[PDB]
Amino acid sequence: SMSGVEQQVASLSGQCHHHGENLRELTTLLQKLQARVDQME
Amino acid sequence: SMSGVEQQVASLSGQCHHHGENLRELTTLLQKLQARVDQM
Amino acid sequence: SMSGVEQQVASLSGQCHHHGENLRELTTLLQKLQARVDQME
Repeated sequence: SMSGVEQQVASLSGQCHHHGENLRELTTLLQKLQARVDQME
Repeated sequence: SMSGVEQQVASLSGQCHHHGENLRELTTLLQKLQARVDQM
Repeated sequence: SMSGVEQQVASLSGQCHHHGENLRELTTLLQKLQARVDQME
């Protein structure tokens, strides 16, 4: 059972990392969209 | 407790999937707003 | 080991929650941008 938890924790860590990289990319795109909107005003 | 840790990991797996759902929703709303800015 | 696994689970739990707070942050900036763009049309 211990080894099964270790493997699922590793799976959760990879998904957690993937979500973190997606957050950073969405943050970049949002900041680019903010600048375009401000330039259009 | 092995069972206890197993239930915590199932909890985190659920929060993970929920976060993944929120990311997809935020991505779709960003694409719609970006298209609205392009149309202007 | 069971305590070592409880800690990694605790690591991940902290990150998940940080991720939630970043999602809420981005949702809010997106909602303010949506309003801003609505005022430009």
